[PDB]
Parts: sequence; structure tokens; C-alpha cells
Amino acid sequence: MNNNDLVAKLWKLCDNLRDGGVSYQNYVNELASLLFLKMCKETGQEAEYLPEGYRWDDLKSRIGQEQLQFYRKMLVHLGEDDKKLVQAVFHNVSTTITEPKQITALVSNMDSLDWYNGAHGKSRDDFGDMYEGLLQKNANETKSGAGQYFTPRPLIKTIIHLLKPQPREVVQDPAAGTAGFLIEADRYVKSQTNDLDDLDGDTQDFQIHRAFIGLELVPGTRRLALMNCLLHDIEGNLDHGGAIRLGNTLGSDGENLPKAHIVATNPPFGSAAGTNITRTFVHPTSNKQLCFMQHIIETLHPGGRAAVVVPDNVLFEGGKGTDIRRDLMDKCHLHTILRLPTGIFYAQGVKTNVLFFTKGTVANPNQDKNCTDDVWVYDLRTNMPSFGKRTPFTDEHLQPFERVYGEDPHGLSPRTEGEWSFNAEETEVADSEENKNTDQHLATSRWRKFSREWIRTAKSDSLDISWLKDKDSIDADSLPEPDVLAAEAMGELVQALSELDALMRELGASDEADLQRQLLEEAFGGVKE
Amino acid sequence: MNNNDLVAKLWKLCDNLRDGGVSYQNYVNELASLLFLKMCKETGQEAEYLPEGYRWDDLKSRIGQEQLQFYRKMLVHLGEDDKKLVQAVFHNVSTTITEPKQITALVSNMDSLDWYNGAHGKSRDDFGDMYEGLLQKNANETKSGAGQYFTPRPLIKTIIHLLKPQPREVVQDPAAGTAGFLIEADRYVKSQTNDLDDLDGDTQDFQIHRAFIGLELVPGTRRLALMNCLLHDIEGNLDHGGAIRLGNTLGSDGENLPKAHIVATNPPFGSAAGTNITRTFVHPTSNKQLCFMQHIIETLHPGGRAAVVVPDNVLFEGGKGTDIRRDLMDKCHLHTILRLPTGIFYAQGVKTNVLFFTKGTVANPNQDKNCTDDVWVYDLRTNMPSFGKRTPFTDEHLQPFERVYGEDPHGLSPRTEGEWSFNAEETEVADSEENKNTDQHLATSRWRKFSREWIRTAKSDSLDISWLKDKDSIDADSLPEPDVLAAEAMGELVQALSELDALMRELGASDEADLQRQLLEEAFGGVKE
Amino acid sequence: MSAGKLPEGWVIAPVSTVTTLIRGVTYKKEQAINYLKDDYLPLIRANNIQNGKFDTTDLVFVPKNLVKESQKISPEDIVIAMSSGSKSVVGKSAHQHLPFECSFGAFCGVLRPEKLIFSGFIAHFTKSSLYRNKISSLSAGANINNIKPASFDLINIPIPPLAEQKIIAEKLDTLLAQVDSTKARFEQIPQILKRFRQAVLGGAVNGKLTEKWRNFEPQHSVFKKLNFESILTELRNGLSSKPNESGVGHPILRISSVRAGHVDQNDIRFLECSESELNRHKLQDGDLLFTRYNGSLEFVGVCGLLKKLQHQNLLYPDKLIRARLTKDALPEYIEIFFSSPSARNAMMNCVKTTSGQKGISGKDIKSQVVLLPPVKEQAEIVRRVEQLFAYADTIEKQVNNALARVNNLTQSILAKAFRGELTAQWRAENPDLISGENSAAALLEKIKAERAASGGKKASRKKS
DNA sequence: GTTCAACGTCGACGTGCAAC
DNA sequence: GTTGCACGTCGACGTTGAAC
Ligand SMILES: C[S@@+](CC[C@H](N)C(=O)[O-])C[C@H]1O[C@@H](n2cnc3c(N)ncnc32)[C@H](O)[C@@H]1O
Ligand SMILES: C[S@@+](CC[C@H](N)C(=O)[O-])C[C@H]1O[C@@H](n2cnc3c(N)ncnc32)[C@H](O)[C@@H]1O
Repeated sequence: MNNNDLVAKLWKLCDNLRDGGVSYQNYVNELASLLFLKMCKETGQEAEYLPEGYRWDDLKSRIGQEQLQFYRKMLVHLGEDDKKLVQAVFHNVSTTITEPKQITALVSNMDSLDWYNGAHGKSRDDFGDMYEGLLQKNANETKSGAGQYFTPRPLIKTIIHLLKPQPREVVQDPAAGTAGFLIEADRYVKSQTNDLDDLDGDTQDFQIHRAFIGLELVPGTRRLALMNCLLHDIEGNLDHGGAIRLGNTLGSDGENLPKAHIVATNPPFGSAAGTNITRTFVHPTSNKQLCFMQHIIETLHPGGRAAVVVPDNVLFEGGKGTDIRRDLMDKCHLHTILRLPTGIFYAQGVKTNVLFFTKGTVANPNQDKNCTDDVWVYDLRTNMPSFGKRTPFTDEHLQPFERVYGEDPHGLSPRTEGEWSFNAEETEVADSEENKNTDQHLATSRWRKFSREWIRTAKSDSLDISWLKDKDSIDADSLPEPDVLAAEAMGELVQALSELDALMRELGASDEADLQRQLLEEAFGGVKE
Repeated sequence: MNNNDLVAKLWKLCDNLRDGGVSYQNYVNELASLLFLKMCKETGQEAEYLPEGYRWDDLKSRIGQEQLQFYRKMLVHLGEDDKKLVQAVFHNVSTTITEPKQITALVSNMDSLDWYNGAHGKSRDDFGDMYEGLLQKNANETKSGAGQYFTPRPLIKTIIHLLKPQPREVVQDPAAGTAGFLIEADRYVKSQTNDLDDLDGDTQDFQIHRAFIGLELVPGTRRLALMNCLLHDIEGNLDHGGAIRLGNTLGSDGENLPKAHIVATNPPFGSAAGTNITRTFVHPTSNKQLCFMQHIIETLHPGGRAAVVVPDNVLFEGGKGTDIRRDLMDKCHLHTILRLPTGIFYAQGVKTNVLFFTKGTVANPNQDKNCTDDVWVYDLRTNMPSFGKRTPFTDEHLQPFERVYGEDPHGLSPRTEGEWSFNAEETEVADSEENKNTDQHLATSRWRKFSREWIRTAKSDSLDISWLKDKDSIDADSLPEPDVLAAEAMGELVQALSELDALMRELGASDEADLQRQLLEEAFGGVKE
Repeated sequence: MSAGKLPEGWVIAPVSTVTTLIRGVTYKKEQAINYLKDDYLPLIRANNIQNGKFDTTDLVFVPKNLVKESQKISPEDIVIAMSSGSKSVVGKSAHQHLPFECSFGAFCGVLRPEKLIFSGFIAHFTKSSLYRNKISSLSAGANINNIKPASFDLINIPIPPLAEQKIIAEKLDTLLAQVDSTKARFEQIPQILKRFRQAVLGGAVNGKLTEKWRNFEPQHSVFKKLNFESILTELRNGLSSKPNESGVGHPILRISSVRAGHVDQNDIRFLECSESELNRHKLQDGDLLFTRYNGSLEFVGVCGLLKKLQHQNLLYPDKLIRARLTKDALPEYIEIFFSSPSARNAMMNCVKTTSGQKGISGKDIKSQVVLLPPVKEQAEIVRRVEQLFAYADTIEKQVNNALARVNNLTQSILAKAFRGELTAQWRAENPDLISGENSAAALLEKIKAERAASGGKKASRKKS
């Protein structure tokens, strides 16, 4: 997506919505509906698309409450009808606008609007793109609260990139939201396919209708997602209304949802929106996020794969969280964990991570237990530049992680520890089991692996793993290899050095490395004794 | 106007509204409409009140979108009809609720609700009171933004108290909002009247219909206000729908509004809601608040009186602000200014004041200029306890101000400077023109008066008058009267004292007041030289 | 070899095993009046530990409330920790002299067994950075921005013999006292400086003084307003959209830069094209600087002075305000004058915090009162003031190293206090052996060699 | 009894550009 | 050239009570 002049133009319109009573979160939804009707008229074909009596002119001509009421009426009429194509967009649609004066102003304003962000031919796509971008701004905005849906663009790109969705594969998004992941996935497939040109017609139909699926609780959000896909040319299933279905993941809808080869999603954090957990799970839990995880495991086909953005919350949480986690490692093969930096999301405080795992194992797709042997972790979070408007989070930041990650989507590719990006070396190291019996160089590396048994024993089955410490200090770096190996040891060894310096002054020894080594040989040994 | 168990009960219902898409600000409006319909049914008389086909059962029975759509339809139907009594409540009414699931839940929830906060007989009043109280909470809440309307309860009480509205007098509120002031004013009148029993029937009708008037831009807010008055038994004008009219003060409606004897209002701060200033004024200004002030001056009858809550912005602001300010003093007699403390309002940062003035003068009600001779100021703000949930702002804080204020509503009562409440003495005095040539005791006083000429010359017609500092320090207090008189002088005189102490030590003089005075006599004189 | 190099004498044990009881506390129903009303027993919150040692209790908690609440009564001489409020993981500790008290969820009481472990020993132990490093291993934590009591119990710490623990703790306590002492002197010096500020500006060096509009002043001095002496300018900002402006080569100094201090250069700069079209004001060196937005602590002022060789010059944003001295003035002298609190008092009185706030009007600055001393005198005064500030800086440095010293000692003591050798005193017939600075060291060396030799007899001596 | 937070509470330090 | 804000936006320290 991209936006510029048009988004600014769109932004101005939102002012009416703001004054209207519409929330920031619902600006896009409000705008999208009106634009759709407007565009239909612009097509000239609108008779085909819209029913008679309910069209742009009908709405446009009206004013005041009379107009507002008409708008409501129009929304209801559109939402319900055999013409599911249009009806899906309109399904469960309603306007938040209370102030009648605002509606009149808004309709007229956009009515006069140009194709200003356009291109040769109608740039329907531009509007949708601009629409998403504007939505992104709202998502970014803290006040709106829209941000819950918000996900970093580069994050999505990377996730799909690693997954490498192929054609004929079904991609699912339990928390579709705007359908950010689905669109990206589709884009990825097309980029490979030459826009599906490479594929046969049958496969092409599959990708268009069947390939991607999503579910959204909020009807308002669903509308936006539907429009997004529509411009994206993702028709989906007409019966359902399109690619994104309206329903509760946690409820009956979720179970009804079809199984999928690949799953990429960012579930909501916190208690979440009104979503009752009517559905039973292996381990029942109040944790909404945990509930999603169980769902993801269930839907995946044997040997399926998925990446899930999760709050840090899931990693250690005791009680059922421990049980579920254990369940995850047993049923799935959790190969990689990515620790995200902070400031990336609309919400500031939240710590987030990305989990990578496979359903069962490649060798044994139907392996119930002991799937997860080793886990790799990447510490993107500590000692990182503060992100913000000033410091944007970009694709470049992610690139090092992806490299170590390996081309294999399963994560099977060869891997070795030893990543020192973002001034990894400079960063301080923590003392513990994590960096226990660890060499100096390794301790600094962002990329490290851990054994299942270790996690079980030391971690006590806690995913919250990290070696590094967030600081900033300067100290001369002359130490023995064994000294560096033990983080804890450093304090004791260092003390010895202080005394040595005093003696050296009296001696008047020159400042040379060799001299230091000679002294260290005797002094160092003494400490060992 | 209190709440307790019921408000908590109502609060729970709001959860549906929250999840529904309704804003915090619009919780009350949403609840109020439903409760009204419900109550009508409870009356059993509803056939009289509501039209057939549109009633509680009709709405109650429906579910889902079908129900939601019914609700919108019902709202429209009620709002428009010859039956202005009901129609006023419903006028420009609309529900913010997007989520169909929420509506069904909400209707059923309240439907099952009890008279729980009630009393012998239907406690319709209780619901309204609880309603306002709940509204107050929202007003208090920062997130809601409802707080813009919010005003301190004790503040309103005091304002009406000072005004002392009488019967047959017309009270106006350009920014009626919930009609907090109007209800208080009505209460004040009744308390005097024995609930109007003392008054004759004709006068009684006057008070009920004619006595109070208000105007509200937002239809949503107006609805709430209307309901408030209704429970309060303030019918107002049926043509208009009731006491509170719907319209723009700044627009044609404002001018159309009738003249009033008394005006008490708290206009909105900031740019304000969508309110275009279609109306011309003596001094045209972008300042919304300034615009209101001009309006108030205009509406008041000769010899009228009013109190207005205003931000500090108005006092100092130059440009047109100076012109308007000058205009105010010329046309009106601005006797008193109250500087409010902070933390009282929903918004933290805002600094507010209360202006008291009369239209023209008592002696000459039609006096165009030179009305304002002297101005009294009360510094309630500095050196005050931080208010908050923990530290509430109460009536007691206000009592000292009212005492000095004087019983006379015009502010004519005798007045003298000399108020040292809230540890006024302890407060730090600052050095400037206001405390210029001021004695030590007077400088500390919160209650002080200033001349018009002084304001003109020193202040250069700036209302922002302030004598005190906010600090906290301890120093021995031995000074000459002239020293204390000059704030600036203190630094110089104090320096002399430091040296004196050293000499005293050598002398070994005892610690006595007389000794200090003797030394001061010689030392003090030297400085003067 | 274990958590770290550990001596023969010591063993590594978990706190849980060593500690008799570890538990949290909870919070009571605030709504009920009765719980709080008329209460004997003290209640503690997180803030309590932070403020010094826990002698006092801010809130009061009734036993009736106690029964209903999970909160429990803690014993005296008990160590306490805070779950929340840290650099993600660290943790806090405290001791309670006052009788048994209660707390809430964040706090976790811990009781040491009699003679098993000392409270003092543990307190210092936790304080150690090594302790912090160990914990940092968990990380910021995922879903936890606190310290879980369960995790707390897991912690492993080495244990000294009872005798040494007392001796070791004693040594550490003493250091702590020393740092405090330096702090006291530090505070006093600004007080002295403060006096000079007031006396010098107003008093001046003279001896004959007369009454003045602005307080008593010397006879020689003269009075004038700011506007007379200097000129005020206002300034505007460019539009971010145009990238052309983005090219630069010419400095722009924002308030933030002002916060930094003396300003030769600025973080952001604007292009000449910008200055031409924008018509920004250019500034020469030696110019005064003032802060128009932010305010400071409410209505107050800030100052600064520009520097330049023939080579460079500076321009600034709207937020900053500039003043130029016509012919006669010493920029440094004036700058100090502005910062003086006397000015602050005059300014604040003239305008209390009002809506116009966190900023100063041009009118206010120009109208400002100022004295005019002679050029020579001005220079003399300025030099004196600047010099005093330098002294303050030096003392601060001294404190820092002292802290470092503690760090070094603690590290050594951790390993060594941990060896049995520490409990035992060095073998010596006479106390004189230790008395000499050199002699004591020599004695230590001899003892070490002899002990090792004797140890040689059995591997177990060294091995265990 | 006690556990947990796309955190809750207390500030800290300054708008910046549309408006005239 | 320059003025104004029921301000607009950004670090420090610890939730507290509903839930089980
Ligand atoms: C962080 S957003 C997903 C953003 C998405 N990755 C994107 O590209 O925009 C999480 C979404 O989960 C949805 N959600 C919350 N609870 C749900 C539930 N029980 N069932 C289905 N979706 C739910 C929310 O409405 C929200 O849109
Ligand atoms: C602070 S509130 C008044 C609160 C009132 N004192 C009470 O008791 O609740 C200011 C009110 O001014 C209204 N308002 C803003 N602009 C207006 C306009 N142009 N005309 C009429 N009312 C306006 C707002 O909608 C708001 O309710």
C-alpha cells in the first residue's frame, strides 16, 4: 500500500466524521461505503451493480435527517439481498454518524472530489490503497484504538516471505481484520506466478476463490477487509460474501472454518473485543490469545505450518499457559521464535514475539508428541534503536533475521549460532543458565539455540528466554577466555585487576599487551587457587 | 443528583454499549432512550405516551439486525410527529450502536432490570438522577472527552447561589449542555418558593414553561438535557420541544434566542465542536469563547447580571481579545473575578476563572461606557491542595470566597481586602506591580481589588492579574514593615542580615527580640543611606 | 565452579532452602470503610520501601480487614522485596525495624532462619550487581514486568559461615556511610553560590548606595529597560513538505538545543534558499538567546549565548527568541542576570501561571527591568560567577569514583568472603604484624603459603 | 490466600503551523 | 514577519482489584 495527496484529501473528509460522532476507528468504514457508491456511479454501470432506488444520486440528493435516515435505510437494503456480491460488502453495515449536519456536508464534500489520486483508467485500486493507508494512520494512532488491528507492514512482508505460500495451498487468518496477511500472501503467490498467468485456469480460479480465507468478528472490520480484497481481486466465496467471513473464531464459526495448509495471523492482545469462548478446547483457558493458539493448532493440516504474532504474554504464563505450551511443543514442532523490538506497534508498552512451528513433523506429519526438539531464538528487541515516527521500523531491520532463518519454510535449513547485528557485541550480557558455560563471543550473539530438555529443566517449560541486558557502559576489555565464559565470574576476576594496576604503577611497566599477559599469568592463576 | 448501586448497575449496561461501538460519551444517551421506553411500559399508560406499533414490547421482542433496524426506525418515527412532547425527546435522536449482537444483549439486560434504585412509588427521578451521575462519571473520564461539558457541582451551586435567581426572571444558558445550571437555578427558586407553592398559579406556569431556557448544538446532548429537565419537571416550551432548544448559539439560533435577565453558563473551551460562527458581532473574532461573551452581553437586559466560566485565555489574550475585553468593561460593570484552582475539571491542564458582571450599571442600566470602575479578584488557585479523586473539591473550599463576595447579587455589598484562607499567609509572595507598594500582610491576601486605571496602565487592559507564587520554603520572618512592603526590596535587605549574624556571634548577644531590634535600628538605617 | 568461582568453604544453596518463609501479600476491599477505619496495624505499599528504611507506614490497615484479606503480619527484622517497579527485572529490598506489619501483593516477605543466615548479609548480597546480572538472564520478560515470587525462590546464593557473614556485612555498611558524607558538602556549595548571586548583582562593589526603583542599589549604577539596551526578534519555521528546504548548510537552533546548553551548533539546520524565501532572521555571534515555548517550570525564562568565529553563524526557530546588544554590554553578565532568581520572582509575580503559560511574551521581556553597571565592573562580576560553577563539577566526580571503589571491593569480598580464610584471621602471634601497612600484607602472604603447604597434605583440603 | 496487565498512575517539556 | 493552545506529545514507577 501507499498513500499521499489522496490520503490527505481523504483525511480532511474524516473531519466531518469526527464532528459527526463517528469514531476515529470507524472513519475508514464510513468513507469506504460512500466512496463505493460514488464510484459505482462513476462507472456509469451502477445500474448493474446497485439496485434501483438505492444509488449515489438517491443518497446525494437528500439532505439533513431526511438524508441520514435514507442513508440508514439504504444500508439495510443493500446488506440484505440475493445479490450476495454486493450484499457482502453491505452485510452488517451501519453508519456511526449521529449528526445530520455532518452527513450532508460529508456527502457533498466527497461528491465534488476528484480522481485526484488516480492514473490512466479509473484508479479504483488507488482509492482502496489510499484507504488502507489512511486506515493505517488510524491504526497507528493511539487515541483511535484502531491500532489493535494494526501490524507492522514489514513484519507482514517478512512473515509471508518466510512462509512462502504456494498455490493450491489454503491460507487462513483467524483474525483477518483488514486481511493484511491474506493480501500479502496473495501478492506473494502472484509475484511467483506471473499473476497466476503461469497457472492453469482451474488453479487460477482456486487461488481467486478458494486460496485465501479469513474470519472477522466485527462486521465493521469485515466490511473494510472485504473491500480491501475486492480491490485486490480476491473474490473468495460468494456464499460467505467473499474471502473474509463474518463470525467468531472462538465460537462455532471458528470450528466450522475449514482446515488450512498455512496460517499467518496476529491475534488481538488483551482480553480482546466481545468474543465469548463458546468453543471447547484441549485446555480450556480464559486467555483469549491462548485460545487462538489452540485453534491454530487444530485447523492446521498435518505437516502444516504457521507463524503467529503473539504477545510476550504467551511465552511464560503459568497455570494452563504452561499446559498449553507443553501441548504446543508436543503436537507441533516449534523451531523458531522471534523477539520483536518495541515501539513498532501502535501500542507502546507491549512486548511481542513471532512463533514459527510446524504441525507435527515433516518426517512424521502425524506425530502427536515430542515434536519440538530444539528452539532457535533471535533477540531483535534488546539494545535497539528507539523506533517511532522519527525512527521508522523498516525491512532492513528484519533482513538479518531472515538470513539466519534459512530459506526452508519448515525451518529445516542448516543453522548455526553467531549473529552480532545492531551492535550486538557492544551490548551487555546477562548472567545465568542462559549464558551459563557460554563463551564471551557467543553470549553477545543475538542468534542462539536452546534444547528442549534445557527449556524444560532450567526454564521449566518457559518460552521467555533471553541472554542480554539493556545498558550502555564502557570498560576496558581485557579478560581471559574462561573469565568471559562465566558471566558471574567476571565480577570476581575484575576485582583482582584493580589491585594489579596499582602495583604496575610502582613498577613503571610500559603499556603493552605482552606485559599485561605476563602479569595476568601469575595473578590469574592465584585467583583460581 | 446522586447515584450508588443503581449507577453501578447502569454502568454494567454501558459495557454492551462500549462493545457495541457506542462511545463513552454517548453511553448515557443510548441508555436514556431505552430506559424511557421501558419506563413508559412500566407505567402501563404507555399507550398514552407512545404511539402504537412503536413501543417497548415492539423493540424488546425483536432481535439481531432485525431488532437494530427496528430501533433505528423507531427512533425516526418518534422524533417526527405532531406530538412534540415526546417528539422533542426523540428529536435528532439516533443510536451509535453498530453491533447488532450488542443491542440484543443490552435491551434484554435492562429489560430484566429492577426498580432497584427506587422508592415508594415509581422513582423515575432516581433513574434520571442516577443517569446524570453516571453521566458525570463519563464527564469526569478523560478518555470519553465528555468532560468538555463537565462542570464542578459545587461550582454550579455557588454560581447560582451568588446570582440568587428570582421568580419571573428569565435564566438563559447559551451552552446548556445537560442543563446543569438551569436545573440548579430552578432548584434554587423552588427552595425559596416552597416549590412554587408560595407563588400564584400564573407565576408557577411562568416558572415551569418560561422561566428557564437553554440552547444545545448537539442533538445528542440536547436529548439528555431534555430528559434531565423532564424528570426535573421543567417542561419549557412545547413548540421548541421543551426547555432546551436545539440550535447553534453562534448561528442564527443564538440571535433568535430571547433576552434574559440572568445568564449562567460554562461555554466550551478550545476551538469547540463544529460550530460555525455565522453570526456577526461587535468585534468579530475566531475565538469561540470570546464569541460567547459577546453573545452574553447582547442577550442580557439592561441591568442584567451573569456569571461566566472562562479560561485564562480570555483574560490575557491580545488582538481582538483586548478590544472585546475593553468592550466588556465599557458596556458591563465587571465587579468580580474568581480564579479557580486546577484539577477540578475533567481536563487537567486547563485554567479557569469565573467572571461576575452586570449589564451596564445598577444606577444606569443603560450605561454604554465606563461601567467597570473597580475589580475584585480572589486567588483560589495558588497554593492549593492538589485535587483529584483522592482530594475532592467541595463546597467548603468555595465558602470563603462567597463570604467576601457579599450577599448582593450585583456585588454592590461592602467589601474590604484581607482574606487569608488556605494558608494564604504561608504562601510565597512574588515581586511585581500588583504587589507594588503593598504591605506585607496585604500581599499575602487572596482577596484584593484593583482599579480600572491600574489595569489599563499596568496591566494594559489585561485581566490576568496575579500577586502570588507557588513555592514552599522556610525562612525566619524578621523584617521591617517597609522591607516587607517592597517585595523586590527584600532581597537587598536580607543580604544585610547575613553579615549581622556573624557579628552577633562574636558579641555573644543573647537571643532576644529586643536585641535584634536594637541592632536593626542601626544596621537598617545604614542600608537606607 | 558453579554459579561462579566459589571457594572451598562455601556451598551453593537456594534462598528457599535457607529461608524459612517466603510469601506475598494482597489488597483489601477499598470500598468498605470499616476495613480502614480506626486502625492500629500498619500497612505498606511499594512507595514505602523506596523512601529510606522502613521506619514508617503511610496507610493503616485494620485487623478485621486483615482477617478478610490475604495480607499477613510480618515479623520484625525481616527482609522485604518489591515485585514491580524496576528496570524490568531488578527488584528492591528493605528491612523493617518497626513491629510486625502487613503489605500487599507486590511486597514479598522473607524470613531467615536463626543463625542460618543473616538478614544484613542477604540484603547486601541481593544488592550486588552479580545478583542483578543473574536475574537479567530472565530478560525483560514476556508477559511479566515484575518479579515472580516463585522465580525469587529459585535463586541460588552462596553461603558463608555465620561468623564471616557478620564480619563481611559490617565492612560494606561502612562504605555506605562515607558516600553520604561527601553528599552533604556538595549540597552546601550551591547554597553559598546562591547567596553570591543575590548579593553581587544587587549590591555590586561600591559602598555608597541610594534608594532605587528596583530595590536599594549602588549610587554609581544606572537603571534602564531591556528594550533600550537590546532588540528583540521573532522567528518562523519552514514547511516540512518541501525537500528543497531540507538541504542545508546553515544552522537552526531549537529550544531542545537550548536545553542542552551552550550552543555552537544544532541538530537540525535549514537551507539558504529557505532563509531567503522564508525570510528567517540570521544571528551573529555573541548574541543572547532566550526561550519563547515550553516555558519551563511554568512562567520562567531561560537564556543562552551564541558562539562563532568569522566562519559560522546561527539561525533559530519560532520557539526561540533573540536579542542584540547595541554598543555597550557584556553578554555573559546579562545572561547570568536573566537566570537569576530575582528575575524569576519579578516575572512570576507580574504574571502568575495563566492560560498564556509555558511561554513568555515579547512584551514581557522588553518591559523587563535591568540595571546597567559599567563595562569594567560587568566583566569582573561575570568572571567570578563562572568560576564558582567549575568547583561544583569537580566534587561530583569525586563521588563517582568512590562508588566505583565499592563495586570493586564488593566483587572481591564476594569471592573471598566466601572463602573460609576470611572467617579466620591471619595467623600471627602479635597484632603488630598486621599493624604495619606493608607488614600486614607480608603476614598475609606468609600465612597463605604456609596454609597451602599444610593443605597439600591432603587433596581434600584444597578439593572440598 | 494470591495472581496479572496490544498495562495504570504521575508526571516532563515543550507545540508548529494555520491564521492573520 | 509573528502569534496561540477544556493544549499535543513524550520519560519515570510502579498497577489493584476482579478473578480463581
Ligand atoms: C491485531 S488485529 C489483526 C491485524 C491484521 N494482521 C492486519 O493485517 O491488519 C486482531 C484482530 O482480531 C480480531 N478478533 C478479536 N477477537 C476475535 C475473535 N474472537 N474471533 C475472530 N476475530 C477476533 C479483531 O477484531 C482484530 O481485527
Ligand atoms: C462545558 S459544557 C456546559 C456544561 C454545563 N455547564 C453542565 O452543567 O453540564 C459546554 C457546552 O457548550 C456546547 N457548545 C459548543 N459550541 C456551541 C455552540 N456554537 N452553540 C451552542 N452550544 C455550544 C457544547 O456542546 C457543550 O455541551
